[PDB]
Order: sequence, then structure tokens, then C-alpha cells
Amino acid sequence: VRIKLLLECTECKRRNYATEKNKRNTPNKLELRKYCPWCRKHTVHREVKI
Amino acid sequence: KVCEISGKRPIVANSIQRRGKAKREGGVGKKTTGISKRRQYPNLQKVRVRVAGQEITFRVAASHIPKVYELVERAKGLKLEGLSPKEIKKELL
Amino acid sequence: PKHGKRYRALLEKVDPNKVYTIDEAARLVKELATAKFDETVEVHAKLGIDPRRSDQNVRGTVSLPHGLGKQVRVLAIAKGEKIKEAEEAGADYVGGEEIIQKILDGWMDFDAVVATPDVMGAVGSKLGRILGPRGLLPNPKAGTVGFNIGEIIREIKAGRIEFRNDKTGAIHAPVGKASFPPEKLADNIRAFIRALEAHKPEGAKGTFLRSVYVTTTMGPSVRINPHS
RNA sequence: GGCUACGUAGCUCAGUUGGUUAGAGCACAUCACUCAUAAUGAUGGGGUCACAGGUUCGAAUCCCGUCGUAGCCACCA
RNA sequence: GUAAGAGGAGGUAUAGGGAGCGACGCUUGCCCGGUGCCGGAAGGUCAAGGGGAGGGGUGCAAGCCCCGAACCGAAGCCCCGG
RNA sequence: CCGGGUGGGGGGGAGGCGCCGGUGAAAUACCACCCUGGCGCGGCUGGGGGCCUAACCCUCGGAUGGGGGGACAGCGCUUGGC
RNA sequence: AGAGCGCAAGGGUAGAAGGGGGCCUGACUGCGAGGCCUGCAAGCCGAGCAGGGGCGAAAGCCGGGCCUAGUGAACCGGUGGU
Repeated sequence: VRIKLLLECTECKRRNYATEKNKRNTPNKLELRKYCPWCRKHTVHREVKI
Repeated sequence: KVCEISGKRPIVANSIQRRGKAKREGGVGKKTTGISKRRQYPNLQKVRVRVAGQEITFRVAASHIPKVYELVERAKGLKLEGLSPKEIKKELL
Repeated sequence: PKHGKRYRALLEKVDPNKVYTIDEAARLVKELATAKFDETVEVHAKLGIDPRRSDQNVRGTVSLPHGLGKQVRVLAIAKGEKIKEAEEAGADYVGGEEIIQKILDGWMDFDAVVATPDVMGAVGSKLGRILGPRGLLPNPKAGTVGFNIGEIIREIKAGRIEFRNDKTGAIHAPVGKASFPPEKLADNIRAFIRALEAHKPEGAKGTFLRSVYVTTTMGPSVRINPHS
């Protein structure tokens, strides 16, 4: 449910994608998790948009 | 009716106000989808101008009055005598 | 008598319907300073950001590619080690954690403060009723939080400038100093334009460059085409 | 969805562009006055100004963030 | 009646139309909370409209097309009471 | 805000004032803009009232006109409601 | 092994799935051998492969949760990119 909602992280250094979920209710300030983009190896990743 | 100048007669059915509801984009659409059908017909009016020897009335279009006074103008160019209402009026044009 | 005699002459020089631009402003508004000493070019800049917007009142921190030349002396409360940095910069009695009372126990003579982030906490809590409120204490962007804020001690000695919105954006660029002629005026004003366009809100419509009034400090000013 | 008004003492209600010193009647309280209840007066307990945030040296007095309440338009593959 | 016009009525508020009960005698009580209906020169939301801050495509440009803020636009519903 | 400020007319005259000091959030001549509320106008844009008649509507023994209403009504188009 | 293993119960488990700490982020990317299942459609399982990543002295585990419930084909359109 929206409270857990749905959000998507994106790499820095222009765009890139990967799909995830949140939990605003739970102490979830902001997210900057570490993943891998289509282009190149594992790098950064920032959370943004619905 | 039918204007005594450049025709101009009524328009029906798929003439319109339609109702419709239409479509645009304001989400998935303005309201998306939506549609219907209706009716629509011209203007007309009155110009009972003097001119020449007598008095004469007119059924004019919503933007063709200057043409009427022009008709007056051409009319003067000939001889307009004798008590003949619409008879002179028709002779004009 | 109303605005004085000097300003009535200096009234017959404005013709309150003009522009000048940074050019004619540099020159003729160099002239417009026949009252005393070093009048501060007062670029008075006004825009529109709803006199608070929670966080949209600039901060602008500038030394204007020339120099003021006045004083701040910084003072600073730079926890011993940091004092040393300020000891090569312009900072009177850098007192790591004890000149605090030569601010709090009523002993002025200073500006800026620079301090450190460490003491910021400490020294931000003690003097947050005079310095900060009125203008000095940290404001973590006014060249008053750090050790690289001593390179900023240098920056402030060369000129801090503080641009804030108050109620009209307003801000008063302070150079001119009625001893700079066309040159220094030209490049100072143009620099301030650059900083003006450096610090911009996140979506404030209107004119982010109406009022310029580049008055020295004693007289006329009428705009600068607020752009050129 | 969009825009409007509002939500403060157990009860109901004002103080609203500051800056002071957050109320009013009911009610609870130990008294006071009546020979006698009630009428009314006094002192206390109960605000945590819809919640936080930010503007201010200093907001219940303003902008901002969430909800509940309502109102009209208006959306729903 | 699309309409011209028609009746109403060449009648005029003791008259013309709509609804309930039904001579006559007694008599007709409480509820404006929901709703219908009367009224009301503050206001809330909304139409096209007026307007033009601001954006973009394109031509070297002059230019043209499109998007559109602030704020002013009724009936109405909310509103206030009968 | 009942305390002074703001403005003009004048007498009269060579004399009158601003910082720090002091107080508080702030220091108060002068300069720059802006806000608060206000007042006068200028660009745009509306609400409401009176009058005239010549549009248009009616009416009086043929009326070319006299008399009433009148920019509403009537009508065409478009706008939203019910 | 009657404890616990989020939630219902079944099945299962202390040679761990339970409970404590450390680094992290494999709710990984491009593919998927071959099988469950079966009217279609949808659902179920996963070796290995290659890119790189985390832990491990290592041998090695990792394509979310002990599993079975927590779900909606398509048509339409929003939004960022190619």
C-alpha cells in the first residue's frame, strides 16, 4: 500500500534505471542505494519521482 | 428564412451544438472519449429604407446591410417612378 | 528645504526617467558622489520572491573582482588549531573558545566572525541573539562556517557582500567608494551582475532583475537597464 | 485531482497583521454570602492554539509540509 | 404552434389559469433538521469571455503559429434567513 | 496610538544639529529600494445610475406623421447551468 | 523438538529456515538448457552462460523473504528516455 508506496532509483551521471519499493512510514528519509546500470559496471544510484 | 440578398438559409441536425463532450488531454484525456449531435441556423433582420419615390422593407443578413445601401445607390441610377412597392424593390436587384 | 541643497542640484541631474546602463552609470554615476567620502555604489537590486519563501532570499557571498577595502577584522573563535590559520589571515584575537565573552560579555569591534563548524555549535548557541539575528553569526553560507572559511577571511577582506531579500530583494552592492572612476566601477558593477545571476531561486516567476538603483550613497541612481 | 473555509480547556467559544500578560460562560474543586437551598463572588486543576517545519531577536497572530472537515466545479484506462 | 400567428380575451385582480378537500355546522395542533418554494447589491467554486506576466518551434533577421500565469468575466449550486 | 509628527505662511536672527557614549531586536541628519495602509493621476479593464431618440417593439379616424416604450425588449450566433 | 520460525493452517525445520554481531545491497544486467502445469491464455522451476558487484583465509553462497495467499490480459492515457 501507499505508505510502503512505489518509487524508482536512478543512477547519477545521467539517467539509468532499476525498479524498487519504499516505506515512507518506516524511517525512510532519502535513498542512495548501490546498484548496476545498463551501461557499465556497478556505480551509484539515487532515488527520485513516483 | 432565406435572406433576400445572398441566399443564406438554415442548417440542421449535423449542423450543430452537438453537445459532444469531446476529447483532449488533461490526464488520460480532458475527459477523454465523449460525443453527441444537434442544430444551427443563420441570422436575418429588417431594413425598411426609404429610397427614391416610395418606402420599401428588407430582410437582411447578419452582415450584408452595406450591400443593401449599395443596392439603393445603384437604384438611384435609373428611373424609379410609379407606385410600385416590391415591384420597384425587385426591379432593383 | 526637504532633501537638502546638495540633493536639489543632484535632483536636477537625475531627470527621474532614465537608465544609463553599467557604462553611463559607471561614469556619470561616478560623478553623482559629491557629498563626502567613499559612497558605496549601492546597487539596489529588487526582484520578486515573496519576502521569505522559507528559503528563497539569496545569501550572495561576493568580493566583486576588485575590492572594498574597509574592515571586518573577523575576530573568530577558531578552537586553537584553527586560530593558526586565521593567524596568517586577517583575524584579530582569534580566541579559540574564550574571546566568546569579548562578544557576549559586551566587547564589540568585529564583523563576519568566520569561527569554525565545531565552535559553530557552541558559539552559535551563545551569540544567537546579537550576531546571527543582526547579521554576523555563521548563517552557514555567509563565510562563517569552516577552516576553508579563512580563505574566505581573505575573501571578506576583499569583500563579503551578503545579498538577501528582506522585503524587496533590495540588496545593496557596496563598492564604488567614490575614488574608483569609470574602470573599477564598470567591472565591479558587472561582477555584481554575475553574482546576481549566480544565486537564483527554484521557480520564482516575475522579474529577476528589476530595481538596480546604483547610487553611490548620497544621491541619484536610476537603474542600469537592469541587465547591461 | 483542482481550488476555498476551518479545526485552541471535559463542554462550547474569543483573543487574528505580532511582541504578551494565551481567554469567556457552563461544568470540577475547598471555601464565601443566606437561619435555609439556590443567585453570585474568590482560588485551583484541565489548554500543550489540527501536528510538525520555516519567517522573526521575540507567532495561536504570517508563507511552507501532512491529515481530518466541508463546499462547488471536476476526474476515474 | 419550427414559425406567422392562434386562443386567453375586444375578458382586466370580485377577473383569467394550477393544485388539494369537497354542502353545511364545529375545526384544523407541534417540527424549517433533508428537500421544494420566496427573498437577499458580502462572499466560496466554476463557463465561454477579457486580458496578457511567462514558454517554445522556425527564418540571418523583419516576421508567423501554438502554449499560458496574476487578476477582472454570469446563470447556477454552496450561502443566509422566511 | 491624544503623543507628537508632517506641511505652509511669517516674525526674528548668527545661530541651530548627526555618530560613538546609552539603551534595546534595531539606532534614529542624510541616501537606495521596497513593503504596510492611504491619497491624486496615467496605460489596460470592468460594476452601477440618469437623460435624449433615431435602431427595434406598440398604437391612434390613411399616418409622409402624432403619442408610448427604448438601446432593454424581439432575433441570429456562441457560453454554462437547471 | 511440544520453543520460535510476520500474518490462516497445512507441510517442514534446532546437522536451521530459528536468534546475536561484522561488511554490505544478487528485490543484479543481457540470455535461458531442459521440466512442472494445462482448453487457451496466465501461472510454477532453474542449471549453466557472459558483465560486474558483496561477503568468505578458503571450499563457496547470492537473479529478495522456509513454501503454499497478498492478485488484473488487452484496449486509453500520464510521465522520463531511445
